[PDB]
Amino acid sequence: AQNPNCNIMIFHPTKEEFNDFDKYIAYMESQGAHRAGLAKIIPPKEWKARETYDNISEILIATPLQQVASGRAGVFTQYHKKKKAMTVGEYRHLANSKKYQTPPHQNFEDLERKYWKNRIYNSPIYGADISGSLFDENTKQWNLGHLGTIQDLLEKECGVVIEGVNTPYLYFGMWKTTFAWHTEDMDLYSINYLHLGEPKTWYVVPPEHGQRLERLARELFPGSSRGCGAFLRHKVALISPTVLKENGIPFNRITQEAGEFMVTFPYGYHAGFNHGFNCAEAINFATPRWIDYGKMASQCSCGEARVTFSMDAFVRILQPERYDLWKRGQD
Ligand SMILES: O=C(O)CNC(=O)C(=O)O
Ligand SMILES: [Mg+2]
Ligand code: NI
Ligand SMILES: [Zn+2]
Repeated sequence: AQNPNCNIMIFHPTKEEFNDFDKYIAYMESQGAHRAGLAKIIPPKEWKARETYDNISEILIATPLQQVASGRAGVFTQYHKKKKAMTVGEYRHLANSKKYQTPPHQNFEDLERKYWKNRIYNSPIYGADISGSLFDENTKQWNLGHLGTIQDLLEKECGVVIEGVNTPYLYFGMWKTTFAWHTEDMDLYSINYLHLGEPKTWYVVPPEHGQRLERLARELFPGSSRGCGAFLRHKVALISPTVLKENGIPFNRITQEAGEFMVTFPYGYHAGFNHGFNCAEAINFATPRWIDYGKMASQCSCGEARVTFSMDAFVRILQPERYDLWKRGQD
């Protein structure tokens, strides 16, 4: 078995190997990349996502989210307080202000230490989940606005045509903005490109060990666990690397820099934080190997997780027994 320790793998495709997206994902899996839950892909030196980022300031962040923490430094939840709309140029100025800017630091490890020590004492503002794309239409390779859709993959594998569309989302971050422990909707893959700015640090649990993370989470967030049998779908819980190590949970970490892609694999729990002002683009995708994960994905039916239009067909076709209860939670 390839990659039996479930290490995060880093790939350097040539421009020739960068032509066929599906083929390269399948290659990475042939080398065991999925066992980690996360891989990094450094694009060939000839590739670019677009010519410049000089003209993005007028994008609107209609609902910036202030991420308010509760708990202890290594075990906390966050809630999202909606703020008034602002442009990307306004948000960048705010990220660089004395109140919100990255502190002085020696290196990524020192900054990681400072994040886990001090995150809970601040409430950074995240421009998350904005429908749109920064890939130039003329970028032919790994253009996250031109990937094959999940509905087309399901139809190709299973023969059933379904409603729904599959589009990318932009994330404008600042120091200490945080993504909570989660897997993707329906345990899909995700791909994330860091277009510009400061880094993003990721933590990930191998898919074969995801249930160990879930059992710890139920212990650490006992009221939330009684409320819902899949409360990690709410995307609000944080657990530090130190707490994971104390509880013997297998995980890995890596820092993504501007110009690099990350892929998360089905049922790969992940969490992380931004180092300073940045912009990422991400989308979900599927492969033939996903179908079995989609059929077994947990679901929130308490009402909290509330998701997209396109998830309805996935539940309805892959999980018909769960459909009625899940839909009640959606409505
Ligand atoms: O970048 C973020 O805030 C969160 N991204 C992801 O969870 C992802 O790309 O799957
Ligand atoms: Mg603009
Ligand atoms: Ni994700
Ligand atoms: Zn729930």
